[PDB]
Amino acid sequence: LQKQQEEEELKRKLKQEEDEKDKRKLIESGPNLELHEDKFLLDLSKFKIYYDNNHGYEWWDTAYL
Amino acid sequence: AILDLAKYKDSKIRVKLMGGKLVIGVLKGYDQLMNLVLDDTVEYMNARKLGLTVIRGTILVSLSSA
Amino acid sequence: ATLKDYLNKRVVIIKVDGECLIASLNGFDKNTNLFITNVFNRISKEFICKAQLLRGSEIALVGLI
Amino acid sequence: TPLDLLKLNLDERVYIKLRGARTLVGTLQAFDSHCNIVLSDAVETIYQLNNEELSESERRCEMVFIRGDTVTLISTP
Amino acid sequence: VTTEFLSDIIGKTVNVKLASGLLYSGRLESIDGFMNVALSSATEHYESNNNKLLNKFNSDVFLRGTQVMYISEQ
Amino acid sequence: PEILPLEVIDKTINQKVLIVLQSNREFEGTLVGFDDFVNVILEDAVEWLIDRNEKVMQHHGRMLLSGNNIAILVPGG
Amino acid sequence: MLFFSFFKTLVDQEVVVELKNDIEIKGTLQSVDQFLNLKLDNISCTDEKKYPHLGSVRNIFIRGSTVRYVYLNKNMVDTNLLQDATRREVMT
Amino acid sequence: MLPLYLLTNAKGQQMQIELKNGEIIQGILTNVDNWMNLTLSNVTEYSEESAAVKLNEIYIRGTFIKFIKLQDNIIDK
Repeated sequence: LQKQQEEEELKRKLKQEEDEKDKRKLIESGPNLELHEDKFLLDLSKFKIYYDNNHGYEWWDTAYL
Repeated sequence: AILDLAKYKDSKIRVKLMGGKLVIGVLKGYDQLMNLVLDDTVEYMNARKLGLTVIRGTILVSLSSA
Repeated sequence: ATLKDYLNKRVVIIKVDGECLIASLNGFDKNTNLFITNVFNRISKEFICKAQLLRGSEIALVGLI
Repeated sequence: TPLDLLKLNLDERVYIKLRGARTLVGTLQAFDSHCNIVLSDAVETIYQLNNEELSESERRCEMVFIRGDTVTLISTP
Repeated sequence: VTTEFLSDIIGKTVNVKLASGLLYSGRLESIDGFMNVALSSATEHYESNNNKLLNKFNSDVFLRGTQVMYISEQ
Repeated sequence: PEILPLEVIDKTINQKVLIVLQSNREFEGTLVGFDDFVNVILEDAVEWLIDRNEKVMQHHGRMLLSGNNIAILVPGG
Repeated sequence: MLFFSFFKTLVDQEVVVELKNDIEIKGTLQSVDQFLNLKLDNISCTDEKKYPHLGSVRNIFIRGSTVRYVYLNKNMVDTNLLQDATRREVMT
Repeated sequence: MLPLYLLTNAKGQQMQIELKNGEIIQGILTNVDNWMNLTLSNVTEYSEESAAVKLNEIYIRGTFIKFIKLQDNIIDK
C-alpha cells in the first residue's frame, strides 16, 4: 500500500544514486565539467571547414595566392 | 461503500449522532450518503418516541445493531 | 508548508484541547492525520502507546524537539 | 453579492463580531470568501464573565489577520 | 426551490437566526449560495424580537453563511 | 424495492413536519420544499427549545432552515 | 488563493500567532501553505500565562484551522496592494 | 508511511478508537475507506476510558475520531 509507494520512490532515488556512482566512475575512465576539461577536446569539423576555407594555409597569407 | 446496509433492513439499529443524540429505530431505507429511514424511532437524549423518521447522514457518528 | 522535515524525529504535539504529547512522527497526510510511535503525555510523562494514529482535526501545533 | 457589498467599504471603518464575545473595530484592508480578514489600526474587545461578574478587555494592533471561520458578523461602527 | 425562495424574498423584511441564538431583523439586500446574507436597517435581539434590543445598525449588515440557522419572513 | 430517504421527505411535502436540530431546538411546520443538501422551507413554523420547554416563536410566512444543522426529520410532526 | 499570496510576502518576517485555545507564539515565518498552515522558526514567548509547555522546541508547525489571529506590523504590508487585490478577487 | 495506508493494512487486527465524545471502541478492524470511516467486528464500547457494551459490528465516521491506538505488532504486520 503506502509503504509500497514509499518503497517505489526510494527505489527510484536509490537507482539514481547508483547511477550517479556509475557516472563518477565513467568520468574517471573517460571530461570533468568543473575542471573545464571540455575545452581540451578537439573538433574536426571546425578545423576542416577552416582549413578548407583557407585554400590550405591559414588566413594570413591567402592574399598572396 | 464499506458498510452494506442491506443486511440491516428490517432490523433494529443503534445510531449515535453529532451533538450527543442516540436513536434506536428499525431500518427501512438508506442512501449512499448514509441518510437513514428509521421506523419505531426512539430518541435517547431519557426517552422520546418519534415514529417514522429520516436521519441525516452528515451528522451520523456511529451505527451498531440492537 | 510541510511536515516533511519532521519525519522520524521527536515532536511535541499540542492538541486543540490544550493536551500535550511527545512522540516520534512516522507518517502524515495532507489533512494532518499523523502516524506516531512511542507516544507520551507531556504533562504526565505517562506512556500512552507504542503506535497510534491521530486525526488532524485534533492537532493545533507540532514542534520539532 | 453580499461579499461584493463588502468591497464597498474597503478602506472604511468596520465592526466585526466573532465567536466568544469578541469584537473588532478596524479599517478594512483585505477579505476573501472565507470571511478571512485583514484590518489595520484595530482594537479588539473581549467580554469575559469571571467570578460571576462581567469585565471587558482590550487589545490594540496596527495590523491583524483574522481567520474567517470565527467571524459571525460584519458592519460599520 | 430553495433558490426560488432566495430570490422571492429579496427586499422583504426578514429574521435571520444564527447558531448562537442571536437574531437579526432587517431588509434583505442580497443573498448567496453559501447562505451569506446582507441586511439593511437591522436590529439584533437574543432568541426573540420581543426581547431587549441589543443593537440597531444604521449601516448595512453582512451575516456569515456558515453561521446562519434560518432566514424567515414576517 | 429500496426505500430512499429523500423520497420519504418528498412524500411529506405539504404535510406537517417536525425538524430536530443537533441542538435542543426544534421546528414544527408545513413542509413547503427542500433541496438536495436538505435545506428546508417551512410555512408558519413553531420554533422550540427542549428540555418544561419554552416555545421561542411563531413564524408567519416562509422559513428557510439551513440543512447544515438538521439531525432528524419527522413526517406529520 | 488570495491570503496564501498575502502570507507568502511575509516570509522572513517576525509575526505573532494567536491560536483559538489561547496560545500566543512569536516567530519568524518560514513557510506557508494553501490551508494557511504556518511554520515558525526561532520560537519565543510573548505572554507569560498564555504560552504553552515548550522549551527546546524552536521550530513549530501550526495548523491553520486553529489560528484566530496573526498580528503584523503596518510596514510589512502595502495596504493599497491588499485593497486592489481584494477588489479584483471574485466571490461566486 | 501514510496513516491511511497503515490502516488499510491493519485490516484484521485489533485496535482501540477514542471518539470525540470520549467513548472508547475496542474491536477488530474489518474495513476502512478514504475518509477513514471504519467498520469493526467483535466490538466493545465504553462510555469513557474509566472502564461496557458488546456489539457484533460497529460503523464509525472518521470525522468523529480523536485517535486510534494500534497494536504494537503494527510495523511488521
